Amino acid sequence: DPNFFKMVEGFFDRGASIVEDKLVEDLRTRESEEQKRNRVRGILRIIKPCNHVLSLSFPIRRDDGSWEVIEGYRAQHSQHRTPCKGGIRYSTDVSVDEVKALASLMTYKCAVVDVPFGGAKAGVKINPKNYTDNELEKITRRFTMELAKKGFIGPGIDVPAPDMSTGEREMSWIADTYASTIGHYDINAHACVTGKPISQGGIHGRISATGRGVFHGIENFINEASYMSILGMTPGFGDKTFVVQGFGNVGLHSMRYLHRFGAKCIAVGESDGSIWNPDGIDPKELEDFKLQHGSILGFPKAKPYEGSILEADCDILIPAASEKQLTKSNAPRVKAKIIAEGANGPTTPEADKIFLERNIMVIPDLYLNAGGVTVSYFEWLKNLNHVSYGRLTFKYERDSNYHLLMSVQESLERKFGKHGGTIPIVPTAEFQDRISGASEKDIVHSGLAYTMERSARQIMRTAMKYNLGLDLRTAAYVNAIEKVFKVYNEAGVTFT
Amino acid sequence: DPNFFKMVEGFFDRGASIVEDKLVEDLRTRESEEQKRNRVRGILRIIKPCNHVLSLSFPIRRDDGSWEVIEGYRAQHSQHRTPCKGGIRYSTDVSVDEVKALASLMTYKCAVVDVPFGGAKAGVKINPKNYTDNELEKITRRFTMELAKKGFIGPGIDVPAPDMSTGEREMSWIADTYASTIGHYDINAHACVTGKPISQGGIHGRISATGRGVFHGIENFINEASYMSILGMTPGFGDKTFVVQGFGNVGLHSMRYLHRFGAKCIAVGESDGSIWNPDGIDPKELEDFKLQHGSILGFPKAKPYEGSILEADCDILIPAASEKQLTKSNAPRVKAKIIAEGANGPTTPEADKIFLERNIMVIPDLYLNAGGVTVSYFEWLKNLNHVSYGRLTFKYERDSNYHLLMSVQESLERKFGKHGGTIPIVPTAEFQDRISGASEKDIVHSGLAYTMERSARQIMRTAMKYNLGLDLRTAAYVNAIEKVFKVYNEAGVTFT
Amino acid sequence: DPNFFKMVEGFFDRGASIVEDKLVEDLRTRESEEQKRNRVRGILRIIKPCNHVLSLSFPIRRDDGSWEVIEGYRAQHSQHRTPCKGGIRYSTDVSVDEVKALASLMTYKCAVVDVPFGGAKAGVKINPKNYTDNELEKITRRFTMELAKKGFIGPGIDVPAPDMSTGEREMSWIADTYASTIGHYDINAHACVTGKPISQGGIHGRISATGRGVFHGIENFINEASYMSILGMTPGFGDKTFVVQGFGNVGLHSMRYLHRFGAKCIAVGESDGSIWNPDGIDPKELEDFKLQHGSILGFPKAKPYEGSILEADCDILIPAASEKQLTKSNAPRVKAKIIAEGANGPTTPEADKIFLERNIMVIPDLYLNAGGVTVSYFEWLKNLNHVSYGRLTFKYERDSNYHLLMSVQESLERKFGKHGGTIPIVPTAEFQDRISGASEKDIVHSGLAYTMERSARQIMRTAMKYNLGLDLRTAAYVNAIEKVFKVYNEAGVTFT
Repeated sequence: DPNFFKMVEGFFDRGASIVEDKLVEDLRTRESEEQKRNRVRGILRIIKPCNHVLSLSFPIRRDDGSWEVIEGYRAQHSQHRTPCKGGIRYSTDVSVDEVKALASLMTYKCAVVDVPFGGAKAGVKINPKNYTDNELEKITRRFTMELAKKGFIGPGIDVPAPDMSTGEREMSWIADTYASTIGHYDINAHACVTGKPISQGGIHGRISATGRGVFHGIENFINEASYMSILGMTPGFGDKTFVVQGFGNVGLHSMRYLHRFGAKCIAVGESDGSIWNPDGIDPKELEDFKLQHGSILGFPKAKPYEGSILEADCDILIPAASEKQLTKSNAPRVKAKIIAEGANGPTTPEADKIFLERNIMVIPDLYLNAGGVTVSYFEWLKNLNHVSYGRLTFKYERDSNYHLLMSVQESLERKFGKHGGTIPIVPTAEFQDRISGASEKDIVHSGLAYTMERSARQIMRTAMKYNLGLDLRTAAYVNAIEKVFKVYNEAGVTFT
Repeated sequence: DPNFFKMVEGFFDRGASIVEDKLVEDLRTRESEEQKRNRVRGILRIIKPCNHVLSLSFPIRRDDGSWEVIEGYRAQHSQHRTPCKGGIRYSTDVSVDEVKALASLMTYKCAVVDVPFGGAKAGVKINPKNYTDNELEKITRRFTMELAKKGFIGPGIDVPAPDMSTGEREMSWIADTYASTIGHYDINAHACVTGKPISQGGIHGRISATGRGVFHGIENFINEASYMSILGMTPGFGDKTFVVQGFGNVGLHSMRYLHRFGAKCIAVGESDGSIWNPDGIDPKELEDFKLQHGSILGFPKAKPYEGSILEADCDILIPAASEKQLTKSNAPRVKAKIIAEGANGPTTPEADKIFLERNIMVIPDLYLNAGGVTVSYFEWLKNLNHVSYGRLTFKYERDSNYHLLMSVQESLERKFGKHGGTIPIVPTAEFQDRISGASEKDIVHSGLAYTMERSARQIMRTAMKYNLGLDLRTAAYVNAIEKVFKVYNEAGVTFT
Repeated sequence: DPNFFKMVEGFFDRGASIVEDKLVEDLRTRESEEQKRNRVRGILRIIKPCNHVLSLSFPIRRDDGSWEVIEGYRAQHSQHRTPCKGGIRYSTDVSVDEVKALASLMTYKCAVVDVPFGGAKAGVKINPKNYTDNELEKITRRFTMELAKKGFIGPGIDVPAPDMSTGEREMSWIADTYASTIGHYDINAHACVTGKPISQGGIHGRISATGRGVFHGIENFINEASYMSILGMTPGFGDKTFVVQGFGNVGLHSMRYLHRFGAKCIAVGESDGSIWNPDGIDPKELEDFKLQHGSILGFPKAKPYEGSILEADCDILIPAASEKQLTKSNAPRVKAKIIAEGANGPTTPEADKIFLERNIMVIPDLYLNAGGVTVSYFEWLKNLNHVSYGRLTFKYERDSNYHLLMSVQESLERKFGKHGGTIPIVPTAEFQDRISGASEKDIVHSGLAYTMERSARQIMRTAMKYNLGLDLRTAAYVNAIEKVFKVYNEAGVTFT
């Protein structure tokens, strides 16, 4: 198996090239001055390498009065779009190369869903398990101060975020330290990081963010005829059946919305055993089980399905867990026609070829799980705005809606000696709930849906542009590379 | 009678305690590590004391070439939420304790209506009457410079506002001085203060702001069954009758909207005599009278009601004037079942008990007159946005509304050989006015309504949460204390 | 006994008036336009009141996981001269009035010795004894952050310093916190406070600073004929005999230099008993004793002198301890002709009159112990310079000195068939030590001496200017008031 560094490096190169010819030709060779347009492709070579990478060593006084000196890293791949956005990982295996790689992905991931940020990513070579929360707060804050002093953390410079290793606690600590030290004068000091609790400037619609992204990503393609044709999908009996490997936030939430929209969750997966049931596993129940006690293991109404759920027969298989699960090994034995990468990097470059060869459509991690980045862009915006979405309009809207309905009523009653007989004024219960439950998550999820869709359409349009097939992944990176190149293109370097 | 310092100090303590137990238990004792959660209640002790208080002495050269050295104060209760928001009072009785007290109230008042600001408050020990406008401008600007230099006036630090003693002139002077000196480089320099004239960045819907707040506050409770049951309200004959003590902006405007919605204004009050009329005093008229000449005294269609209107028999009595009017003295002789505190602090802690005992529902100053703070939050926002609300959408909306209606028409005419026969396209006159008069105040008032309501529901939910009765006041402060504690809770102190 | 507030307030007023007439007349009434020069004395009224006073309340988490919320204050009397300079006191009795008062003194004290700073002073209502060093570091740093955020601690704004309650630890903590948070970008961040250890940017010659000040202060007057005439001093047998009440840094060091210059230390004092010996107590010994074990109590070669050393018969009595020791009570029974106030405020306003009446010359605290402020001005300077005094010149100088001597030699040998016979080249041992021990303290002490002297001469010149007698104290405050008035005078207020 390869390493993200090489995988992404490859993903990049592959598209960089595909892009090269087209990009130069019909696109800009129009005015082929000296035909040295092939030389102006120097943009791509500037684009590829993660621009700046900071490596720290800083101490914290462990609770037992002793001194430990922690080491961490933070790379900012591109500032072609201002606040570099990216997570912070606390794990003993984080490496400049890991960070260097992921930071790259992030710029491409952001471009795909049109999020105005450069990619960045951090790692503090630490094992949270080995530390008291007090020591964790100390590490995060000291880490922040350093990040802040060398230009790797401000609101308009770099805006970190959690990673499976970190969370809203760490995010709150960071925001706080920045806003009380280095960012004291900044009116948007609290925008220095996203992923914070609601009480500290967080945005509603955050947790489910990543899941809905998976949901909407799969949706946009699954309602696409052409795509579903090549797969023989949109079946009369096959219909909708999904197997979710991994039952965390994303896997959990994916199972929820996929289901809420008429999909049958036949089998769910974990780190221990698996589960099965052709009749359908209910999201809520399985959720409450996993909450009421440890794993989903022994879920009543669940036959302990044994074998890799990856092998399971279903239409859509969502690896919402562990890196590279789909490999050349099991790739040829998979039964699903759609591989929606809920997890970051669950299929190896080889497995891709196999799937490609046997027409298994794999919806790319780059696009599929970019829903979280999408909502973070919204938090940052929330932080800059200094107000929650819909705070000033919900009521205004409620009023106008009612006016529309009352106008239908009044106009219709003018076609009778009516005065209270035709009652449109009454909104559907569904609209009634919506009305009575107007809140941020609403606006947030709308934006998410709008981005996931507008982007799906873009990725599709490029597949064709670049005549790629069900090779959504390279269509994606290409879509991104084109975008990143464009910003530079309408500038340059220093003669930018 | 007590002093706000003690009153508010008390109000605070009372809730702080009620909150303590609950807050710790089911809420966070879940993970009672060392059960030293009772120690983490140190948050409350940090919360109580007004954080910083600045006291100045600065000179101005009185018009007669002489030098006077004015003294003033500004306290910032909490920065747990960034721009401390709060007024500036010019009166010879302003005191560090007064300011210290009011600044506290402000943080709680803001939390109640979910306005993201810490409480702050100022006082310049001066009597405006004794000074020429030129001297007032000099005092306000010099005051501002000082405030600015010690961190008590920036847009992202502290944003002052008027107080009965000060107004949009002073507000304009301030904004101006800050924006031309200390705030020269600030793109939001004009957000340093709210309450400014429209031509200087003010917001429309400001004046009536406080009145509508009173209106909506009373409304939310008056349409609440359960509440009105305990009072025997929502009467078949009693219905709606209010007596407004005090006829200033707030009292004026309260009388207007209460009335506009079917309430009978039986008697209005002033500093001189009073007025009466069981048949109903019209807001507009009484308004024009008070404008055309001095007091409402001798209002035609008004029998000079003599006695304290507080004693008057009506359903709702709104003290929109002088501090502590309802005391243990007259408390037991009041006839109203609802005491809507339009004024800040019109009922003493004792009178509260009496009312409580005899089921008179008193809607708290903390919540009831927070409508002004609400609109100031909107001004500040308008200032940051650099645009008036609805500037870019009114037309877009007008268009879509018309499309909705034209779609109803077209769809309905497809159920006939119709082509211009069924006319829904015609909006109700009411909707027609709304359409033709789209402007900021609209959006502003909507936001106000949305906040007053969402908060009323919150206050109600906590009353029950804490099993308080028609003790809306302590339910309020509790609601606030909970909020303020939460922000700290998801942070700390230094280990914040 | 009165309180510094009133005492200093008085000291101020007294001189303010003396100054008024003269200051206006021959000095500026030259061009008596409208003769409203008496109105331009508004300067004095602006001068008197401590300009700004900040009062905090901030928490620290006491070592036992609990939360305490500490309260402190910092007043800046005048910014007529930029960095307000002033100490920080940790004691449960610090009060806005105390701070307000002392901050005033500081501006006058600084003016006297021509130190370009406004007076400021702080107090953290805390008892160091009740806290662990870790808690003290927390309090000092948090205190600093607050001070920093409201404009009461930067290098070019306000530069705190120790007070008997605080010291170089606290000073280091402060400098450090400022330089790592709020002052991160400041190249002179470390100049935010004086009194720091040498390793953190401190200056050499600091500890003894206050003592030498006392020494030089007494000296300048004691070598003054006219003064010593009125006292019958500069005696043939009486000569030099001093009694030092209080044996701390200042009392210790005063005893040292007074002695080193031919003064007989007859009796030293403490908090317990006293000591006596007409033959002379040796500074070093008494020093080592007080170090080797507790108090000076039972000093071999010391008869436990019992009674107030204040009553002791000696020429010069230095109260280098406790506030107001010399009162109307014992004033008339004192035997010394010179009262050199090593301590801040050791004689009451009444006692002054008595001494005045009986020609006891009291050298004012304002001037006499300003030696420490003097050296702090030098630390701050050292901090701005980014180099130690004499670092670049000592060697250059050594060289030139040797050239001077070698030129004397060579020139003298040209008046003989000499070549190595006349040897001036040889510097006196004393000059040899000086040469071989060249270091900062040298330059520091020189500056101290130069200031103490140039100021003594100034104070003397004003005594006469204002025809004051051996009323050095009011001559001092007058000297200061004149200075402070001049800076404003060549500016104004806003029309400054």
